[PDB]
Amino acid sequence: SRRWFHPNITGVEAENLLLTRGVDGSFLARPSKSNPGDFTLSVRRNGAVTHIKIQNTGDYYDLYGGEKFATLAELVQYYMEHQLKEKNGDVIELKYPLNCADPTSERWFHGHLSGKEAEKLLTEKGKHGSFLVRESQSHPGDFVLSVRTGDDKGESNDGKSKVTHVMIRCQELKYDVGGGERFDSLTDLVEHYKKNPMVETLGTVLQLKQPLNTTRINAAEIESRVRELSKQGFWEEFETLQQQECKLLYSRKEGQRQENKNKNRYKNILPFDHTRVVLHDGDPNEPVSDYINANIIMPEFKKSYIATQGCLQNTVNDFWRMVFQENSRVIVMTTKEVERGKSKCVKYWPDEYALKEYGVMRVRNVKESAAHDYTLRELKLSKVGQGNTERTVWQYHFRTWPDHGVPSDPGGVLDFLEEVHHKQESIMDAGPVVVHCSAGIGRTGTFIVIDILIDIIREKGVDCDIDVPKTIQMVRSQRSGMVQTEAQYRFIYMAVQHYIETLQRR
Ligand SMILES: Cc1nc2c(-c3ccc4nn(Cc5cn[nH]c5)cc4c3Cl)c[nH]c2cc1CN1CCNCC1
Repeated sequence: SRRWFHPNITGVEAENLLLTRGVDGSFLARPSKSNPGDFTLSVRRNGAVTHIKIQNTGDYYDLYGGEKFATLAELVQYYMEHQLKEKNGDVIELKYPLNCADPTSERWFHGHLSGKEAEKLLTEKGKHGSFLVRESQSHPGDFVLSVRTGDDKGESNDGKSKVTHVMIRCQELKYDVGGGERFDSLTDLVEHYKKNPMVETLGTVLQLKQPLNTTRINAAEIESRVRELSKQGFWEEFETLQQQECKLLYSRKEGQRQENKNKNRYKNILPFDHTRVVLHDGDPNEPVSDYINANIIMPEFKKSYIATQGCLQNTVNDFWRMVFQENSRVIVMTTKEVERGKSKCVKYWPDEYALKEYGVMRVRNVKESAAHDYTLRELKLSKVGQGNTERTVWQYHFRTWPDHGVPSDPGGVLDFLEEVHHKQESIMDAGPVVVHCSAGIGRTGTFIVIDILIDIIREKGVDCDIDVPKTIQMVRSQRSGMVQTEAQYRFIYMAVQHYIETLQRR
């Protein structure tokens, strides 16, 4: 659960909540109401409230006087199970999440929505067990739970399904369905009736199986959807996606081993065990030779990806072992080697025309070709002692992404991804496309999600369903924190919009 995040609270509201409703060890996180990508962890200690800044420019959550993390849920989990210190160096304990009652970031909460608007959506878009909660209109301050129940098999409105409305009273900021338990929030109420469904007198079980899906759109409707989300609506949609990251706390035990600690660019940004790339055929003398900070990303609903960090000096040999083993023939690099004077990826390829050995692997840089937004390096990768293992690996190095934030226009990213796509498609049986930035989650996640969405539209044309948050959530189940900021989220929509618009101009 992610109840400790309060989306619509000020700093002074946060202090007053912790001092009146919390104890020492209580904590909550909140966004800056202005500067986006700024968050604050507010913590009660010795009867007073401290505020700790968390910045995200696109690559990771950077907690002041703490560490860097892939998600705020992973940050909270780390500190609640271990470390966090103030400037004078004193320990700040995160013991007791201070829960938020605001329903605005729940997928099922649709706010103003009228009752006829709600029946039409559940009828057209909904399925058995699809539900939503909306404000009443007839009884102001109260709410309505609308639920669809029925036989999904039919392709006609033949009375085999129906919508039921359940009035939710709000009496003294507790919520109830007219009887029984009174809940501190709509979330507690929905969670209760999700496990213990209401039964009608004549037997119908009002099963709350899934929130109504309103984010799946026809690709042709993209421009209208961007217009609706710009009236922001992008913020609400993104924060609803972020609220689901508590469902993605999969184990990362391999990355936590002592033997593997120094193979991580950031100690707490780690690959999930279940999708990590396992390196085989290692040196028998190296005790733990199977680890790289990289995950297979397999779109689920033909191309797959490996999402990885920028190489460290001590992982370059591992990186080439990964590329060789997986039969990857295309690398996508989305950072400069150095940004803001700090190393984001070591140079792991030879100079133009040069040959280098990286342990058992040999790489030739055959030729570099410079475009406005990117450099292409044609590399030849082989295993030392086995000349018939040579294959070309095409390295696409995107060089113009801004140091902070996202490109103001998606055209360059789209032209780059189109080229990468055609390269990959031209090579029979090519393995996954390797995509890396610095930590391998922010830019890397953005490029991979764009590529996925654009691949649907390229094969099906403008009449295909896409669902941006659903696709992100699927990718975030395979590597932590894929797509870091609201700015990248909006950029994904803008890239899909631009891609559609240029397909209609052709
Ligand atoms: C309905 C809705 N959905 C979303 C998602 C969204 C979509 C689809 C997802 N599917 N899954 C599971 C999964 C498994 N594999 N892949 C995805 C999670 C998903 C989320 Cl979080 C992100 N923002 C959203 C906003 C809304 C509507 N808002 C109205 C205003 N008040 C807040 C609600």
